[PDB]
Amino acid sequence: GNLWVTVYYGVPVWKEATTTLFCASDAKAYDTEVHNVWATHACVPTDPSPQELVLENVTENFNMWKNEMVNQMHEDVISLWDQSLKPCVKLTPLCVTLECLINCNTSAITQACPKVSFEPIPIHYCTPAGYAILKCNDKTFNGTGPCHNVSTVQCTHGIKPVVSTQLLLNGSLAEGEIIIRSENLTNNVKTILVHLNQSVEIVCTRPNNNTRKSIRIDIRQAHCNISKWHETLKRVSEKLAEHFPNKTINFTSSSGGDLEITTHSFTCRGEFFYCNTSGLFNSTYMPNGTYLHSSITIPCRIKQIINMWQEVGRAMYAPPIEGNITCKSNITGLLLVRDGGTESNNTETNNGGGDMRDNWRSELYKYKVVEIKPLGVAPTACKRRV
Amino acid sequence: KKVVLGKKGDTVELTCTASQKKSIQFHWKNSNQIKILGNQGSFLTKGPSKLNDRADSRRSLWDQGNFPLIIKNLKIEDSDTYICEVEDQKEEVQLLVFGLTANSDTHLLQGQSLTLTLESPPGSSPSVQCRSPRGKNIQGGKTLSVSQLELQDSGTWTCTVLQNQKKVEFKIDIVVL
Amino acid sequence: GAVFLGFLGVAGSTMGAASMTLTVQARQLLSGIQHLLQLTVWGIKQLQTRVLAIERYLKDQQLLGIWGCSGKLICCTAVPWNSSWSNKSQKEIWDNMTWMQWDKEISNYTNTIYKLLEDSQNQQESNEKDLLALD
Amino acid sequence: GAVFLGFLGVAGSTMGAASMTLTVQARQLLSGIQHLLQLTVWGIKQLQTRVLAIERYLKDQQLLGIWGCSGKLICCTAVPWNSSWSNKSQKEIWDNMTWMQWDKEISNYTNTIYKLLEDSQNQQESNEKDLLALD
Ligand SMILES: *[C@@H]1O[C@H](CO)[C@@H](O)[C@H](O)[C@H]1NC(C)=O
Ligand SMILES: *[C@@H]1O[C@H](CO)[C@@H](O)[C@H](O)[C@H]1NC(C)=O
Ligand SMILES: *[C@@H]1O[C@H](CO)[C@@H](O)[C@H](O)[C@H]1NC(C)=O
Ligand SMILES: *[C@@H]1O[C@H](CO)[C@@H](O)[C@H](O)[C@H]1NC(C)=O
Ligand SMILES: *[C@@H]1O[C@H](CO)[C@@H](O)[C@H](O)[C@H]1NC(C)=O
Ligand SMILES: *[C@@H]1O[C@H](CO)[C@@H](O)[C@H](O)[C@H]1NC(C)=O
Ligand SMILES: *[C@@H]1O[C@H](CO)[C@@H](O)[C@H](O)[C@H]1NC(C)=O
Ligand SMILES: *[C@@H]1O[C@H](CO)[C@@H](O)[C@H](O)[C@H]1NC(C)=O
Ligand SMILES: *[C@@H]1O[C@H](CO)[C@@H](O)[C@H](O)[C@H]1NC(C)=O
Ligand SMILES: *[C@@H]1O[C@H](CO)[C@@H](O)[C@H](O)[C@H]1NC(C)=O
Ligand SMILES: *[C@@H]1O[C@H](CO)[C@@H](O)[C@H](O)[C@H]1NC(C)=O
Repeated sequence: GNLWVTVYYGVPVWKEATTTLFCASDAKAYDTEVHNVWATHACVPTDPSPQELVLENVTENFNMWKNEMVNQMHEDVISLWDQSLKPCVKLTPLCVTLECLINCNTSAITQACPKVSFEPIPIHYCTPAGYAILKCNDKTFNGTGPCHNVSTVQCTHGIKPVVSTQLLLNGSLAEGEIIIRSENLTNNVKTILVHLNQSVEIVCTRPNNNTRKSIRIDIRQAHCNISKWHETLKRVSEKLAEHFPNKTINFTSSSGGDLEITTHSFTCRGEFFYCNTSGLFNSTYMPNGTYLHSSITIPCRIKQIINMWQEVGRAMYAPPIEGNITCKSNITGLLLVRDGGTESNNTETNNGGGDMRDNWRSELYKYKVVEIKPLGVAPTACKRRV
Repeated sequence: KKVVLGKKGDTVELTCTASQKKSIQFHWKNSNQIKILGNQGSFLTKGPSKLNDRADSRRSLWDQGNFPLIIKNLKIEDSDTYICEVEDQKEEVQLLVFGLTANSDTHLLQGQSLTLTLESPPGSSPSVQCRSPRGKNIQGGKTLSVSQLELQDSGTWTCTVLQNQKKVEFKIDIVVL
Repeated sequence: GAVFLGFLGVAGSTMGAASMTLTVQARQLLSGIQHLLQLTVWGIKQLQTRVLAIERYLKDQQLLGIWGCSGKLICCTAVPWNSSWSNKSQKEIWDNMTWMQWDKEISNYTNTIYKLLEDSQNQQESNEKDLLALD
Repeated sequence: GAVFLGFLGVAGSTMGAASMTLTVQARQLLSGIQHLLQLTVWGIKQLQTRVLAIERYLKDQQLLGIWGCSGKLICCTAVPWNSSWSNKSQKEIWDNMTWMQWDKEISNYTNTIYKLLEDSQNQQESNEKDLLALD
């Protein structure tokens, strides 16, 4: 016959929004470790009732680059880092519009800079009311793909606060296997990301061993006796080939520049360990790798005058501690883009990452924040008296 | 990878493919994914960028599945990778636009000298192969100069610059008196 | 539904599932038959949420008012449907498009329906007076 | 309206203004699309207010119950007006006597109206039974 409308309440329909979310973060509120200091001051001890009420046959495109929840975590972290980390003398730049003399005059900013500590907190993200944080048990997606056997949460899972480049420390791991994240193969900047389904050992020790500080008118010299690993890189290459089929697989070019994009740059003693492109960056893949063959060696050392991943401009940290440091880790994956172009003939090379908005997005492809739209419309044969 | 080039005063074209040929949702977004130009159904979301005043697209073509993107009056800052994400892939153009000029403005004399300036955008390793009405193949990098400038050098100079597999022609106008 | 609210179904469960978990939420909550010196602030932040829950809860649970079914959990409106809007029948409807991917199909009529609904509410007011114009 | 409540109009704006800002309060909140060691106590005192807001909110937003329109924001009663009470028509009514200076004109019928209103509610109950006495 004819068709008429109904509308009703509460019928889980969670269209998009990406608003503020609150943390769930069990600090100690006692340890001087600034991680927990922030995790309690501006963050809150944990939520004990998360209910992953698993989805049925959803089809939702957990597009991992339209999730401003990730930007929100980003800005939360940038908020964390600065009362966390104390730059002695920050030389940040500025100009005020004057068409070409835009007054880019170096703004020096002095402060006080002692040490505290560094130890991540798996924080979690918590939708506001009427909002639901869709998760994803599938992780593949090609980058953009749903998940059958996941659903909502109340607060999220642990997403820690350490930052590093192409390779993390003390951080997440990968759930099922190694998958990748990108799109079109015409020009290919489109940074690719892998989550590596095993762990790896990275450990740097330096008790004193170098009492003599300078060389001329070494303590900053750090030797990272690590491991050996390689087979995870074989899984690396086999994946790469599964997406780069007919070509071999190199890296072949770490051009350089600002140290933080190329070198393994990771946070320990508040500072980082900066070496060249000599290590583990080399092998080619036609059906074999190209390297060789406990804590043996790899030479990544510390600097002091760093750049910020946060806002452009330098920073000037403190002289280090006498020695006896160590940091372990559990690599979740890696950060890579083809060193591509059009000069190339049938060898293929991947090459590097320094944008956090993905550095903490190999952990949030699942999380899609939504409101509720619990008012719903549908057809019936419902109409009133005349 | 597929580059384009400009001339600091020209326009340029950037391409987006689509197999349904149907005007489906595309968005044009630069390196770190600001929104620049986007098909929202049957509409174009002039994104919040440096290019809220310039960029555009041939609009008719969409119902064909070919979505373009132009950058009118290129200045060296519009030089950046872009991206088009029509359905499941993210085609990236890469635009490295520059321009060039000479030192002399209105007044020259015979036996004097003139120099060059090419306003490249960062990250470029070009090579300036430059010409003359007299066949002065000034072979070198950026700053091209010659110690001999004569009345016979009158007439503009076809200057060119190779930035990663392409060039684009140039005036170097020469007038006496 | 991940929170004090959204309590009439589970995500991924398609419509019919949530629609019926309505009544069992009812029937399940019907009968009822370390603490740190700065746990203060967590309790505090814990507070808002619950209030805001009720607040929003009402805030449109209220403005189901002009929609003629405030307070409750289940409307049935009185409007003629536009097959141009979804053109689907309860069978696939309730069993498919696990709502989150359901309403996006109609992400635009979001306010046209509020339009027609408050419109029919005013329609009822008009007929009430027409009917009362004699007795 | 200076507070979380009184949210259906602005002072000095006469009646019609507030009456219509009802629906736009609805439509405006529909889509949604230093900290000192003793800031504790301010948050604390900040708390009450919001609760009490909901509390009073309901507390008679509730007892619009016996008034037959609890929960909602807009009644229409069913009583015969006493021109002895205000003797004014919507035109000047809604456009003048910016309410604060409106109700003082009837500062006494304050409870006579509650009288007649709950009275007509009981009137409805009586007619419901009269009508049900056969089927
Ligand atoms: C290129 O790859 C295909 C598989 O995708 C393979 O069958 C083919 O043999 C390869 N080319 C050559 C020359 O082997
Ligand atoms: C819905 O259908 C009615 C008639 O069936 C028509 O008058 C009205 O314009 C339609 N509305 C929309 C939004 O399609
Ligand atoms: C729309 O509904 C009509 C009802 O007769 C049906 O015949 C038609 O196939 C439907 N079309 C779509 C696209 O749902
Ligand atoms: C829901 O969709 C699936 C696949 O599209 C189909 O097999 C199933 O029959 C649908 N449900 C109904 C009630 O038709
Ligand atoms: C969705 O598919 C699953 C597959 O096991 C099935 O159990 C379920 O019944 C389907 N959804 C609905 C609403 O029936
Ligand atoms: C339906 O909603 C979508 C949501 O983006 C919108 O793009 C589209 O234009 C709407 N339909 C029409 C006919 O405009
Ligand atoms: C109050 O007077 C002002 C004039 O300043 C006028 O604009 C406004 O309309 C008046 N208030 C109302 C509710 O009309
Ligand atoms: C109110 O009006 C009714 C009839 O309209 C009348 O019987 C009653 O006496 C009036 N009371 C007052 C106080 O005006
Ligand atoms: C009272 O109401 C009567 C009804 O016709 C009207 O004529 C009269 O002007 C009113 N007086 C006042 C003071 O409101
Ligand atoms: C309200 O009173 C003022 C002055 O007495 C008058 O100008 C205005 O027209 C009145 N409102 C109405 C609706 O008549
Ligand atoms: C109406 O209220 C006023 C308030 O001051 C009161 O003085 C007056 O007695 C009341 N009306 C009657 C008729 O009593």
